[PDB]
Amino acid sequence: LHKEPATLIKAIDGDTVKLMYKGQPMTFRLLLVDTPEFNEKYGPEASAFTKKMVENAKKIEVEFDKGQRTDKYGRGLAHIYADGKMVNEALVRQGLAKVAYVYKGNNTHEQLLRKAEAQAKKEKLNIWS
Ligand SMILES: Cc1cn([C@H]2C[C@H](OP(=O)(O)O)[C@@H](COP(=O)(O)O)O2)c(=O)[nH]c1=O
Ligand SMILES: [Ca+2]
Repeated sequence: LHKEPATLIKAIDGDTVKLMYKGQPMTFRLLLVDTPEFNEKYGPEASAFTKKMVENAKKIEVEFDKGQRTDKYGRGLAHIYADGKMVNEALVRQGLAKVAYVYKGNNTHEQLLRKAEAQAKKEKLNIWS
């Protein structure tokens, strides 16, 4: 896999963000995770967490996996990095997302994220509390 540039347009929620990619506005849905909706328990904390991570970043990068790059809603499917740190993994590590939506072919970082989830669960963080 490889990282490509993007710039923030707007934070949306825990697991979606609007980025300019190849000079076009796109909504990205983070691979391999599920954050609670804003109206759900931990939804606001997830949203805030992703917001801070992407807004404070000097450098946003997107990393597509080997499979489909857009979902059925037209959302980009990617790993998103903020100054080198993967948002997807950071959410899981903090107990603010569950590993989820692991589809064959877009699962390169699955075991990395599962490892993070195990550690969040051990620590009884957030969702796992
Ligand atoms: C993360 C992800 C979601 N989706 C689709 C599956 C779900 O369809 P349904 O809308 O039919 O439930 C939806 C979940 O996204 P949200 O968690 O953002 O709602 O997004 C994919 O198709 N591929 C993916 O990799
Ligand atoms: Ca969600």
